[PDB]
Amino acid sequence: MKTVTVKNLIIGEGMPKIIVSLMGRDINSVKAEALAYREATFDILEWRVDHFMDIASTQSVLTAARVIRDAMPDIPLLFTFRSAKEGGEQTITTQHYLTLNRAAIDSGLVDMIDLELFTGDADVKATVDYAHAHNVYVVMSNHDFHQTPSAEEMVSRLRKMQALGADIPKIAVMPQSKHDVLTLLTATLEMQQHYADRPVITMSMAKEGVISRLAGEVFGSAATFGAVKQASAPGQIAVNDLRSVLMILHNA
Amino acid sequence: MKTVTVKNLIIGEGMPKIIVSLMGRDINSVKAEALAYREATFDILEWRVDHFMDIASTQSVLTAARVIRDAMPDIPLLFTFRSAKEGGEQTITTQHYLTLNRAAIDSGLVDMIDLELFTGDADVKATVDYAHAHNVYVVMSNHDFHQTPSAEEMVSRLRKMQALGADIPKIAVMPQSKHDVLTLLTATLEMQQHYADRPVITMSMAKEGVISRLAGEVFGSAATFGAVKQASAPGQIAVNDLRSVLMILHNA
Repeated sequence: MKTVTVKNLIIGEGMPKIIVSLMGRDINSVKAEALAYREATFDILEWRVDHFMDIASTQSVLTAARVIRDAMPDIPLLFTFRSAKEGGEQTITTQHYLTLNRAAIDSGLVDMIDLELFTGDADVKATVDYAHAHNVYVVMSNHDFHQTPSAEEMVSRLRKMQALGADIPKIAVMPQSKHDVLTLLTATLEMQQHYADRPVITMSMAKEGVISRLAGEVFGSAATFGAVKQASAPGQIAVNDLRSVLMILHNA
Repeated sequence: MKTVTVKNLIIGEGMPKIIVSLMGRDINSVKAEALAYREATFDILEWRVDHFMDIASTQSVLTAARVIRDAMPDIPLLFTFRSAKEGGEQTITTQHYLTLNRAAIDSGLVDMIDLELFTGDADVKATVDYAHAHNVYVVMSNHDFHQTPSAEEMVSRLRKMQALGADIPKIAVMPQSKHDVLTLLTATLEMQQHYADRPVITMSMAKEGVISRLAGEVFGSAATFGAVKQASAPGQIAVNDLRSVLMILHNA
């Protein structure tokens, strides 16, 4: 089990790390959000690039990335364009998606990039290799916003990500029942115990899957996602509440 | 699903109820503990009678029960003699055990009694019937301090308790691995979804089973156990910490 060290954060050891997501449609809203978020305590900042309106311009995207980086110089920054197929906000071509991740990698402004496994094995492996050559870590991901696959299916998908070179495999699935939540925890534990040689992020969405966000230290998920202040919809947990539950579980 | 109402507490609805256990070797230590515990917030007080040294005298036991009741007149009080076979502190004959539970039932000082399922089916059913005739609820229990039985075994034991008339079936088992924790949660959920027509208390012990104490609202356990202030050994959770995690999970 190889941990992942980014800036002064060690992923895969100790309590699960807290990721928060920043979402702004343009440079001014990204800046307002970055200044608000630096007054919150969290471990990793994810920038959800699919919410940005001017994604057609690589320079616009990099200018926004710089705004975030100047507001929070020491935070690990994860660049994520979530495709519409996986719940993202906009559809873009495979070429443009790969261009944006490469521009981000080249900028030296981000520490990690999110790569969707279903982008295609050749393109995924090529990008992973490009990232690695530039000292950028890769969060390889997959999201099923509709249902929960079987435990065997989830473990084989996670193993496939490890085979393609992911630094950190990630899977997020939607529960249709409480039983589906147990399936996600089971698959997490199977990965932890027998196949992972690196940190894995797993999560069951919505209100019924909230426990998956709190029990990562037990079953093996290295990071979790929380909301900056004000949790709005069912199933979101504000970062301070999330942090208090993770410390309680850790010191029990 | 029939809930259980004791004093103004409804067991089986809303957040899991918090039980704390009081442990004193004699009348003066029981009184000192009862005065300390009334400055803590919890829902049900369990009196662990097997820690009391003068169990040979029914009158001594009832005098102590009165000390507790006068210190906390409105709290639901559960009378529990835990046998040494199930992790208790002293061994007593089946006759004496049944005598003590009957004296407690007759006193009108306690609201519920704990009855170990393995006491023997005829004696268990007789005591359950005696309790019910005196408006006392029965927590029917079973504890495996060594290992975790299979999910099928646990569900059939819980179903057997429901068949013998338990108001609230309870099972506590020791995990030998993280997998054993998932088994306990699975058995809880199976009971919840298909066989329980009453509240069920389930718990996985020790540090590895702590999550079972926090996720009852999700998988179906109606109560959990916490420590009054100062958690001492690994795996105990202080009641205020436990309460904060249960409210966070409930309002997510």
